Amino acid sequence: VQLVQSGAEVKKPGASVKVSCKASGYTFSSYYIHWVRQAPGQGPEWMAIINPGDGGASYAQKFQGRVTLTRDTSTSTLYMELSSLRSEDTAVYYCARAEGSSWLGWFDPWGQGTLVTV
Amino acid sequence: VQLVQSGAEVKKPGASVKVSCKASGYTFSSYYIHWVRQAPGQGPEWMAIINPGDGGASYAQKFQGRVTLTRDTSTSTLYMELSSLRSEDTAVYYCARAEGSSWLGWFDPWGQGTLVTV
Amino acid sequence: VLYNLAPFFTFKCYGVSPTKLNDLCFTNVYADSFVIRGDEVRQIAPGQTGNIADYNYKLPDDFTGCVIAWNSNKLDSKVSGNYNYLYRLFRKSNLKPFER
Amino acid sequence: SVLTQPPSASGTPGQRVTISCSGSSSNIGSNYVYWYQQLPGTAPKLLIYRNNQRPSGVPDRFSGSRSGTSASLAISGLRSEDEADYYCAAWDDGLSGSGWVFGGGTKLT
Amino acid sequence: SVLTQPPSASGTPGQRVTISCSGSSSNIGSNYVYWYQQLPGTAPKLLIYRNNQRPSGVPDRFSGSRSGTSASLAISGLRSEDEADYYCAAWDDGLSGSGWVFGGGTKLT
Repeated sequence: VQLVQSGAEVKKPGASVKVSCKASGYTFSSYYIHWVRQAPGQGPEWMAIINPGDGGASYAQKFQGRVTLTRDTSTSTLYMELSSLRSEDTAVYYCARAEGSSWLGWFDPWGQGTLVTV
Repeated sequence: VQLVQSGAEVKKPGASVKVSCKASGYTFSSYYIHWVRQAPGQGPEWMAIINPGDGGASYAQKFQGRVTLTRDTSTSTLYMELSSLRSEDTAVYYCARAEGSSWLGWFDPWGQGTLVTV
Repeated sequence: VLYNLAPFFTFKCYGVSPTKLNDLCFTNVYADSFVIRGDEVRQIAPGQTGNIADYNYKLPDDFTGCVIAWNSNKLDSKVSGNYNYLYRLFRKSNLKPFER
Repeated sequence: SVLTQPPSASGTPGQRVTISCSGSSSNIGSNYVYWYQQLPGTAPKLLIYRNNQRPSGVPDRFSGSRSGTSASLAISGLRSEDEADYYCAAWDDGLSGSGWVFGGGTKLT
Repeated sequence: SVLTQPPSASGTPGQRVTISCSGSSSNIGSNYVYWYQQLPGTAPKLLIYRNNQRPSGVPDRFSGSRSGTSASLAISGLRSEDEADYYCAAWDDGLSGSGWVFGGGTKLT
């Protein structure tokens, strides 16, 4: 019933980054996951939703078309690809855990986050 | 002291078509602006009357709500954004000038018109 | 019993008044259940056309009655994008009021 | 209302014919009428005000008048250059809409 | 809205201070209000559910409510471990976009 992240380091500007986080416990297809990024000195922003099973996706307005999502239940990983990395995109990424079967829900405890810098 | 139109071409039906003409010459706040549509082989139909400044608008029965117009003073542009195009919406648009602070009277000269087909 | 939710936004009522709702006796109420976006909810009004209205539903100019509606998107919309809703937009021509 | 117009106006070079718009009540007898001529390939041009005077200046060979619920324009000295389409415009003030309604369509031959 | 929040909220032990997130229509007035607590150096955590009772378990020193377009929370008994920051989460439903808008930042000593 716990979630873990992966490791990351400094990437070159004008490239793409990939984040994967693992979860264990409840049924993978019976829950929902928010994707959030927290910048230092500013509040967090939510961009992407996860739909396990069919792997459905929905993003925000300012971050759509540059963002790639891959979801599977056998591997139980979320391949979260961000493109066109700049110096303003230095933030800690988190994959949340919603109430389940609805975007309108409450937040379970998160993992440890993934930090990327440009 | 004249009005010229903008260039356009054929568009897909059931879409939005942007149409505009410039305005220059005399003072702007005290002269109403008429737009009128004319179909080939038939008589023209009156489209809209616009008050500059506050941008007051009024529309006919056959075009109430299904067409959207915008106006401005400093840039001096006059936009419509046509939607829901039929085969009936293939005609030539004209932008005009009126007496000033009155929508009754003779019509000042029109432009060269814009042809729209589906 | 229906005066309990805020998202009722179609209180504009043409044939009668919403204050005159439970005031006079009515013969035969005509209810049609469907879903229209608020982008063209002003096209629902009598004497008006549009595209979704121009192709599927029509209303009389003497609109004897009026509509109450709240936010459908909250009621139904999956996280992957509600593609389950289907419509038709490419018929031959328009239609007269009260046909299908 | 609808502003019925004859489909065409016959003529020969060097003579006088009348072209008329017949309208309903409170459309021609209420407000004034406007005559318009559409030359081929050109933008339309104003030719008359309310039919008592000339707007800027035209020779007086063209004369406009009203009769009851109709308006008429008598033209003389016909030329092959003036073969065009004639239109009439009026403020309708009808039920459910009061736009600048126009006539039908006529052709000068 | 943008969930305007005061930049800092100082206090003393044995004192209760009320801190609030102020919004606007269609974000705080209709939609629910959230309060979350972030500790320095650890994972983001949750502070409160819907503002009626404790989320899972806490003494009743932490309580709050909402009024108009604002949501207020009263914190009493300031300790050394209480030094952290807080965030506000609410459904936006803004014009052409419905992203989960958060607040700014607060300071507690």
